[PDB]
Amino acid sequence: FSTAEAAGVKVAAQDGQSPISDLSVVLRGGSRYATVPGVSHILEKFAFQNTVPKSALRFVRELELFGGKLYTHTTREHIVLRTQFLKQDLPYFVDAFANVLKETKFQQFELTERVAPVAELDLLKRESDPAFTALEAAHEVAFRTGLGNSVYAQGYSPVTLEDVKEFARQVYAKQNVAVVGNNVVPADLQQLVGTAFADLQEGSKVTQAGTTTLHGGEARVRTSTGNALTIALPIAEPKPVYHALASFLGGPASMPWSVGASPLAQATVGTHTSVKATYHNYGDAGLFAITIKGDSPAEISQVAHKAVQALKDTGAEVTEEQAARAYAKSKFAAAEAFENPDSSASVIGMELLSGVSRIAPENVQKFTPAELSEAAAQLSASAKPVVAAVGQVHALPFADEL
Amino acid sequence: YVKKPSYKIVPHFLGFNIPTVSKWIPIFGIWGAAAGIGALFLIEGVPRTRQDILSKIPIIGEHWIREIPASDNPF
Repeated sequence: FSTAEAAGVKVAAQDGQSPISDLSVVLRGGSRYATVPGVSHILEKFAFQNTVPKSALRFVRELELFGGKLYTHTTREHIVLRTQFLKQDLPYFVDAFANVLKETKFQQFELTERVAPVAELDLLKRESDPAFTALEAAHEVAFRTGLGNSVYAQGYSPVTLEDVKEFARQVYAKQNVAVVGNNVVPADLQQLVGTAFADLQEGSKVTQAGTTTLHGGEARVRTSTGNALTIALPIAEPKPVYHALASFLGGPASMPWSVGASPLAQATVGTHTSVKATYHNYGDAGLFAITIKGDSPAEISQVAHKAVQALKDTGAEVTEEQAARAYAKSKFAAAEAFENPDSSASVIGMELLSGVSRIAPENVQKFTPAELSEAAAQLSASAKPVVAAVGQVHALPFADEL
Repeated sequence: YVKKPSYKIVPHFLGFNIPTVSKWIPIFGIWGAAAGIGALFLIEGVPRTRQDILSKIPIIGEHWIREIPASDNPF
């Protein structure tokens, strides 16, 4: 991806040999920058509604004539709006993004009838998985605000049209916008962005209200719809070794009808439970999480004990084989993330907006068994463990039990 | 490179357009034949229908040319 600048907008593109292009506008407008809970979700859902030049209806009917597709999502850091189309249709898609950023009519009826109901279905679908809920609850305990804000709009905190219009006034500005083109000729994109996004406000960099603070604790979400448990550890100094540690501890199986050879996968034997270790870098803080879902609260409890033990055992000793396995699993995870257009866009988006130079999968560091064990030791001995239980919470573990 | 999709709006009225209606023109034709045959069949007994239409059909038309002998007719 050749980084350049076109009329004050950061543009990154990589030409390829395929008939299909992906253009993604990445906005510094994710939930950590939210002003009101849920506004970044609502603003994401308000993309490609009625603009002054082109109605939502006209946009969708024309998009079907190009056979293009539209994908949007919100993270803690970004709102990502992606279009996928045939290479030659690039100018239409650039102009469409320009209309959205410059000329969206944020109309109250769209909020009530279109945007908010879709936002609500989005959340209900995500929450059907209790592991999603547990990991969201864990971020809320660990960070409280900023990274602890909810990503998604909820019913209890109603977002108003004035809320969304204010946030959009900040976010939809040259300082918060990056354009990322996969299989787009870089010279052609710079020319088009330079004509289309010229009259966009300059605005100012959106900032997190307040510094990231770390906290420990417990969240207990009573659902009747399945059981999960996250064990998170907030990280004050995000380091790349936690990727290797997450991949080492593992949890999911690497082949069908098997359990897996990872320490966390081996913790599930004899139970209908699954486990996944994850590491989330957010620049200034991070979160190392182990999520366990299952239908039996008794089994989840059982696995949770083994999970904590596994992390302590890692802090003691890792073999050379295991450290190499972690390098392999981690390089692979990095490679597939840079391939998937969803995550790809946000990776370069973070390089363009924030300035965090991307780590190419081929340049993923190999951590010695010493470095891995030291990282695990630093986690087992954390002052601020977070535990989020979801489901039959009376039967799930507590932080002090773990 | 393509800047705009290529299309026009065809004239329409009450949700009908010429491409659609033109597909149904033959069907109206057959329905009209059905209605014609049915109507004619319904009035086949009317003497005027026989005199003016049915008796004039070649070959077949003699089916409707029938005379009561004067000896058998009170009127």
